[PDB]
Amino acid sequence: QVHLQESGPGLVKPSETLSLTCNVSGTLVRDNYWSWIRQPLGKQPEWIGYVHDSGDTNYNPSLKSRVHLSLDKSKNLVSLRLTGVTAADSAIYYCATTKHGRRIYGVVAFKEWFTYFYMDVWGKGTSVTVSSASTKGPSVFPLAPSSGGTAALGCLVKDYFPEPVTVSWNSGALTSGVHTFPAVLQSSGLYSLSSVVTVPSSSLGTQTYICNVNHKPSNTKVDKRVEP
Amino acid sequence: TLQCTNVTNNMRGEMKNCSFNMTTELRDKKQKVYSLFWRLDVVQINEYRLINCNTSACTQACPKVSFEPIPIHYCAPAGFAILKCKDKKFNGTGPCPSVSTVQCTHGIKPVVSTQLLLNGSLAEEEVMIRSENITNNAKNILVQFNTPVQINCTRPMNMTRKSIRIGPGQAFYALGDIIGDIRQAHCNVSKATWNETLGKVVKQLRKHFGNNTIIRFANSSGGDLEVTTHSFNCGGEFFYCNTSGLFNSTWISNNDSITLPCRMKQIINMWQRIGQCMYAPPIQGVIRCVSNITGLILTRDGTT
Amino acid sequence: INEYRLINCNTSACTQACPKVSFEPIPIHYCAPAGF
Amino acid sequence: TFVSVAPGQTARITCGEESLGSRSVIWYQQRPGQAPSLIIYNNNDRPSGIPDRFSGSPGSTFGTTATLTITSVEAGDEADYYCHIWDSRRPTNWVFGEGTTLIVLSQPKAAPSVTLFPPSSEELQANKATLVCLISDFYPGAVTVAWKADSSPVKAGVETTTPSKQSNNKYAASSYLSLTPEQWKSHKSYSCQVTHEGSTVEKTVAPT
Ligand SMILES: *[C@@H]1O[C@H](CO)[C@@H](O[C@@H]2O[C@H](CO)[C@@H](O[C@@H]3O[C@H](CO[C@H]4O[C@H](CO[C@H]5O[C@H](CO)[C@@H](O)[C@H](O)[C@@H]5O)[C@@H](O)[C@H](O[C@H]5O[C@H](CO)[C@@H](O)[C@H](O)[C@@H]5O[C@H]5O[C@H](CO)[C@@H](O)[C@H](O)[C@@H]5O)[C@@H]4O)[C@@H](O)[C@H](O[C@H]4O[C@H](CO)[C@@H](O)[C@H](O)[C@@H]4O[C@H]4O[C@H](CO)[C@@H](O)[C@H](O)[C@@H]4O[C@H]4O[C@H](CO)[C@@H](O)[C@H](O)[C@@H]4O)[C@@H]3O)[C@H](O)[C@H]2NC(C)=O)[C@H](O)[C@H]1NC(C)=O
Ligand SMILES: *[C@@H]1O[C@H](CO)[C@@H](O[C@@H]2O[C@H](CO)[C@@H](O[C@@H]3O[C@H](CO[C@H]4O[C@H](CO)[C@@H](O)[C@H](O)[C@@H]4O)[C@@H](O)[C@H](O[C@H]4O[C@H](CO)[C@@H](O)[C@H](O)[C@@H]4O[C@H]4O[C@H](CO)[C@@H](O)[C@H](O)[C@@H]4O)[C@@H]3O)[C@H](O)[C@H]2NC(C)=O)[C@H](O)[C@H]1NC(C)=O
Ligand SMILES: *[C@@H]1O[C@H](CO)[C@@H](O[C@@H]2O[C@H](CO)[C@@H](O[C@@H]3O[C@H](CO[C@H]4O[C@H](CO)[C@@H](O)[C@H](O)[C@@H]4O)[C@@H](O)[C@H](O[C@H]4O[C@H](CO)[C@@H](O)[C@H](O)[C@@H]4O)[C@@H]3O)[C@H](O)[C@H]2NC(C)=O)[C@H](O)[C@H]1NC(C)=O
Ligand SMILES: *[C@@H]1O[C@H](CO)[C@@H](O[C@@H]2O[C@H](CO)[C@@H](O[C@@H]3O[C@H](CO)[C@@H](O)[C@H](O)[C@@H]3O)[C@H](O)[C@H]2NC(C)=O)[C@H](O)[C@H]1NC(C)=O
Ligand SMILES: *[C@@H]1O[C@H](CO)[C@@H](O[C@@H]2O[C@H](CO)[C@@H](O)[C@H](O)[C@H]2NC(C)=O)[C@H](O)[C@H]1NC(C)=O
Ligand SMILES: *[C@@H]1O[C@H](CO)[C@@H](O[C@@H]2O[C@H](CO)[C@@H](O)[C@H](O)[C@H]2NC(C)=O)[C@H](O)[C@H]1NC(C)=O
Ligand SMILES: *[C@@H]1O[C@H](CO)[C@@H](O[C@@H]2O[C@H](CO)[C@@H](O)[C@H](O)[C@H]2NC(C)=O)[C@H](O)[C@H]1NC(C)=O
Ligand SMILES: *[C@@H]1O[C@H](CO)[C@@H](O[C@@H]2O[C@H](CO)[C@@H](O)[C@H](O)[C@H]2NC(C)=O)[C@H](O)[C@H]1NC(C)=O
Ligand SMILES: *[C@@H]1O[C@H](CO)[C@@H](O[C@@H]2O[C@H](CO)[C@@H](O)[C@H](O)[C@H]2NC(C)=O)[C@H](O)[C@H]1NC(C)=O
Ligand SMILES: *[C@@H]1O[C@H](CO)[C@@H](O[C@@H]2O[C@H](CO)[C@@H](O)[C@H](O)[C@H]2NC(C)=O)[C@H](O)[C@H]1NC(C)=O
Ligand SMILES: *[C@@H]1O[C@H](CO)[C@@H](O[C@@H]2O[C@H](CO)[C@@H](O)[C@H](O)[C@H]2NC(C)=O)[C@H](O)[C@H]1NC(C)=O
Ligand SMILES: *[C@@H]1O[C@H](CO)[C@@H](O[C@@H]2O[C@H](CO)[C@@H](O)[C@H](O)[C@H]2NC(C)=O)[C@H](O)[C@H]1NC(C)=O
Ligand SMILES: *[C@@H]1O[C@H](CO)[C@@H](O[C@@H]2O[C@H](CO)[C@@H](O)[C@H](O)[C@H]2NC(C)=O)[C@H](O)[C@H]1NC(C)=O
Ligand SMILES: *[C@@H]1O[C@H](CO)[C@@H](O[C@@H]2O[C@H](CO)[C@@H](O)[C@H](O)[C@H]2NC(C)=O)[C@H](O)[C@H]1NC(C)=O
Ligand SMILES: *[C@@H]1O[C@H](CO)[C@@H](O)[C@H](O)[C@H]1NC(C)=O
Ligand SMILES: *[C@@H]1O[C@H](CO)[C@@H](O)[C@H](O)[C@H]1NC(C)=O
Ligand SMILES: *[C@@H]1O[C@H](CO)[C@@H](O)[C@H](O)[C@H]1NC(C)=O
Ligand SMILES: *[C@@H]1O[C@H](CO)[C@@H](O)[C@H](O)[C@H]1NC(C)=O
Repeated sequence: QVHLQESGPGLVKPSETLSLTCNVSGTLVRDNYWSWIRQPLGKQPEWIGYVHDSGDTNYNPSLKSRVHLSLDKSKNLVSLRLTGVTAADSAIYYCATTKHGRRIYGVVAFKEWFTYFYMDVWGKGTSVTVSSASTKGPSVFPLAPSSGGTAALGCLVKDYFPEPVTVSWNSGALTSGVHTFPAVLQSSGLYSLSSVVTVPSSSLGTQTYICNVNHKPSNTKVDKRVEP
Repeated sequence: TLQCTNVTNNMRGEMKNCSFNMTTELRDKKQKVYSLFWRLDVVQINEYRLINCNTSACTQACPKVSFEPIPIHYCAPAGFAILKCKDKKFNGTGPCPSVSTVQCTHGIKPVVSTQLLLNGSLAEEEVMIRSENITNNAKNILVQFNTPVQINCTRPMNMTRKSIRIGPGQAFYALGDIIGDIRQAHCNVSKATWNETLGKVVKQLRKHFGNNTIIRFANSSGGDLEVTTHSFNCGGEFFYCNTSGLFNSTWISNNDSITLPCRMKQIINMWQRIGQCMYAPPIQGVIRCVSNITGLILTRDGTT
Repeated sequence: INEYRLINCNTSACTQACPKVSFEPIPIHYCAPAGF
Repeated sequence: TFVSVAPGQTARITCGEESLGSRSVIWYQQRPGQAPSLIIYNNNDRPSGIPDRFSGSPGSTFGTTATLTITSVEAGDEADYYCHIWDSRRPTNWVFGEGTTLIVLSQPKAAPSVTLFPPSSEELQANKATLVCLISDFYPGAVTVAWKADSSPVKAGVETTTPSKQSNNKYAASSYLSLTPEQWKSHKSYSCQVTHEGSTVEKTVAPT
């Protein structure tokens, strides 16, 4: 099986060097092609550039003098470097394998062909927001249960920047009845989300419900426990 | 004055997308219309111009007539006759044993070609080698095949015919936009047929240039365009094809196609100098035609 | 044409009849040669 | 762009400019909130894991766009679709053609599972107050939340997200209200009202 994972800063100041790393698990970085794609919010997926061993590498004509890829054959990871970033480069940077094909329309011998590429196995993607503001660590407050036979229980992550934030329950042991909501941007410039779990009321237990909060740009891990 | 550019590709330029001013029907307002000429049709001036404008006034071939070689029987009137030699081995010169008389010759399709003889009479038994002086290297060596060699030629560009009216009455036929892939014209010769027919001629060449002699072949020495390429008509267009691949052999004392690159030109000066220019009109759709290689026109250079 | 133009200019190039010749139908006797 | 087809029929998806040469159109499927995945490469060649219900127009027709025919439409193919026009007369296209969205009819209706939570005890001691109103499992996604201070409406302080579905007919909606620890102990009851379609769900809250 092939598993891909993009890790990056998440926030980079304007006119700075974005440094992205795509760790690869399932195959080597020498036998395959590699390609990053970025997707703004609401726009179409914009191709960046493909990279392979043996010096075979090409970049987007629109982002030429600014981007540099690389393949770490010893660590088996793909790197990206985007120099002189602006608010435009804020998007979602995916990292995917690439296979190639040769479309033959003419007589072959007359070079009457063109190579075409297509990405088949994608990654989850990293969120890269570009802003000249400092990272703020959130603040986690528990959400008390209140009332059928069922009950409602949640957590809260207040005032943080930038996106995103991952919310798990009991270190990954509660996925039935878990609905994490998208955040809201306030007039102050900080996002805020919620995540509620439906559990049966027969939770005298104490069926210890502990949501795990994580915020990569600020390196914050706060384990909060919700109690009636 | 032609303002011209490349053809929409993504490389080597071969064609031109040209725009110009043009007399309409009325002797008043001009016309901003575009054509599309091969590189051999035009030439720049320090912006382009047609390749003939600095030489011969030009005339456009009528689109109704066909340049398709039909059989032509020559004859002679009363008080005259024509003799047909009917033996299988005759180098066209000397006495003929089996002479017969006829009134009109066999169907002779006037195929205007160079290098490669096309759709001609096949020879009998052994292939024929005919020359005016074999010791002189300044006379061409006519060759006639026994087995025909199969040659195919496509013009696989689905082109367009624009009809810009330079009235009143007259109207020029141009090339519109090209529907489909940017390809060029190519003639195919089967690799299996050309190898056996090439060796059949050189065993005849040993009969005249020494038994254990080495016979080599190369492409054209150079000079004019017509001499170097295989000029011919089919479907109206005029092809000009590279025979460096049919004459690249070296013979000692004892499964696919051979594709040949072909250019194209609209404006032509035929039979050396006669008939002025002629801009043959463009041809729609993919042109394809099969011809017979029934002989070759060879020259000799001045051991082996 | 949307000012005018001659009615032929969009069809056939034109030629002007010479003013000396007359279009007056004169008698014409057809004939046949010898043997007919 | 969007395309609407009833469950079980046939969907067709327009993408990219018109074809000028022989193409190799590459189609993709971006689920809401997920990465895009490969559907059809080489005009109609499906890789493994994609059913033969998806077929793209052949990349041999000069003068027609890239069409993605989708037979036997289901509530699962309700996602985004881009394509990658590989043309022989076009330079390499690095921006995908603008996407096309498939919408599956006869979902058809769904009631908002609204939820209203009062502010936490750990936040009150931080001299801050906030009311959270989660709305989930509602179709279609177009709510208009209204808060109430007993019977009196609240103007400012309202912070309401925007609907966003998650691989389902389930859409999400969060409404917030920022108050002060003195403001919360003041009024008798605060209400979150969600106006979805014609209906209106309402849920209140009261201090201890
Ligand atoms: C002078 O001599 C020269 C030299 O010989 C000669 O030059 C040659 O000209 C011809 C035509 O002018 C030219 O042919 C082209 O060949 C293209 C490539 O074909 C070759 O490869 C394929 C596949 O190989 C790949 O994939 C393999 C895995 O499958 C892999 O192992 C390989 O490594 C490689 O990656 C192969 O199938 C072909 O074999 C054919 O020929 C064999 C005989 O030699 C025969 O036994 C085979 O069966 C096969 O024949 C066909 O078989 C079935 C029908 O029975 C067809 O369905 C097949 O597709 C075969 O054609 C070759 O080895 C070929 O792709 C070109 O055809 C495409 O392009 C044109 C124009 O662009 C389109 O109109 C066509 O419709 C076709 O487009 C389809 O394919 C592409 C790419 O896959 C798709 O993206 C398209 O969307 C479309 O496919 C879809 O639509 C159709 C619509 O119905 C649908 O059916 C499909 O299922 C799909 O949904 C083109 O034919 C050749 O390259 C050239 N050079 C050489 C060296 O030969 C001159 O012509 C001669 N001149 C004259 C005047 O005589
Ligand atoms: C050596 O000898 C061979 C054999 O003679 C010769 O091959 C010939 O090649 C030429 C191409 O240059 C062929 O000419 C054309 O062939 C196509 C195909 O014909 C089809 O249809 C007929 C039905 O009549 C079928 O019998 C046949 O099998 C094919 O399926 C035709 O489309 C062409 O027709 C046009 O040209 C004719 C003469 O030039 C016109 O009479 C005719 O009206 C067509 O003109 C117009 O047609 C359209 C109007 O309807 C118009 O839109 C067009 O633009 C155009 O103005 C033409 O016949 C020829 O057929 C081949 N020979 C044979 C026996 O088939 C080689 O060329 C020769 N080698 C050399 C070097 O010359
Ligand atoms: C050789 O060079 C010549 C240059 O003169 C080329 O001829 C031009 O070809 C282009 C094709 O790209 C033509 O441009 C197109 O014109 C179309 C006609 O527009 C009409 O419709 C509008 C209504 O909206 C009328 O108001 C107007 O008066 C016209 O009657 C447009 O529809 C096309 O727009 C499309 O393409 C653009 C590209 O950016 C898209 O953004 C649009 O969404 C739309 O899809 C286009 O603009 C141009 O008109 C031609 N000129 C002439 C004089 O004919 C030859 O094609 C070229 N040959 C080759 C082989 O390359
Ligand atoms: C359109 O044309 C461009 C060129 O103008 C094509 O890009 C070219 O793609 C080829 C491969 O198809 C590249 O060649 C490669 O070079 C490396 C050496 O660095 C070699 O290892 C590879 O095997 C291959 O030969 C070429 O560099 C590249 N050129 C440019 C300028 O990027 C493009 O593929 C064409 N696309 C279409 C749709 O026509
Ligand atoms: C076709 O003719 C027009 C004139 O109607 C040319 O347009 C003029 O070009 C000259 C320089 O070439 C300019 O200085 C004029 O201002 C242009 N406009 C006029 C005179 O009204 C046009 O360039 C011609 N196109 C060609 C030669 O391709
Ligand atoms: C007309 O123009 C053509 C093409 O520009 C001229 O042909 C050139 O002649 C010279 C002779 O020294 C050759 O070296 C070039 O190779 C020829 N050009 C091409 C494209 O073949 C021709 O001489 C001109 N005729 C004149 C000026 O009377
Ligand atoms: C053409 O063939 C004839 C024979 O049919 C050749 O004639 C001979 O020529 C040589 C001189 O080269 C004489 O010595 C012989 O007496 C001739 N014999 C006959 C029967 O004519 C002739 O030379 C050949 N010409 C070419 C150019 O090949
Ligand atoms: C091209 O060569 C072939 C030779 O195979 C010619 O076909 C022969 O034509 C003659 C009369 O013209 C017939 O007697 C033969 O029976 C034909 N051969 C076969 C196998 O049927 C063909 O006519 C030639 N085409 C030309 C000269 O245009
Ligand atoms: C070359 O392009 C022309 C279009 O200019 C094609 O003509 C079309 O032919 C199909 C069927 O053959 C018809 O359904 C269309 O209506 C035609 N279009 C026009 C504008 O007439 C022609 O088929 C193409 N050549 C080839 C070999 O396919
Ligand atoms: C030239 O073209 C002809 C037909 O266009 C080719 O003849 C065909 O050959 C194939 C096998 O290679 C047969 O299956 C067909 O039946 C043949 N067609 C006809 C009409 O006889 C020929 O092989 C081509 N030769 C070259 C050198 O290109
Ligand atoms: C004949 O073939 C030779 C190759 O065998 C061609 O020679 C080349 O000519 C070009 C000039 O355009 C040079 O750039 C190359 O370096 C030459 N190659 C060699 C190996 O010498 C020659 O052009 C051909 N001539 C014709 C008329 O076809
Ligand atoms: C005809 O074919 C020959 C050989 O196939 C061509 O010669 C080539 O010329 C280029 C110069 O642009 C060289 O780089 C190649 O190496 C040559 N090829 C070989 C095999 O030597 C020639 O250009 C073609 N055209 C003409 C008009 O001769
Ligand atoms: C004449 O034919 C020979 C081969 O018969 C050609 O030699 C090529 O040589 C290079 C290296 O020197 C090889 O990589 C090629 O594979 C050879 N070609 C073939 C077809 O085998 C030579 O190039 C030919 N000359 C011309 C002018 O085409
Ligand atoms: C040239 O102009 C004449 C006159 O404007 C055109 O003749 C007209 O043809 C249409 C055909 O639909 C008739 O309905 C009109 O009655 C004709 N006009 C007159 C005055 O008789 C003729 O078609 C034009 N030719 C072209 C544009 O090629
Ligand atoms: C046409 O293509 C050739 C390719 O060598 C290029 O050098 C030339 O500049 C092009 N002409 C124009 C007008 O762009
Ligand atoms: C043939 O050429 C040679 C040498 O070029 C010459 O001596 C001879 O007279 C010519 N004519 C013949 C042999 O009939
Ligand atoms: C075919 O041609 C090759 C040259 O490519 C030559 O070596 C070989 O001897 C030829 N075959 C025959 C049977 O003459
Ligand atoms: C060439 O050699 C053959 C036999 O090897 C012989 O029959 C023939 O006469 C010779 N040709 C000459 C000597 O001109």
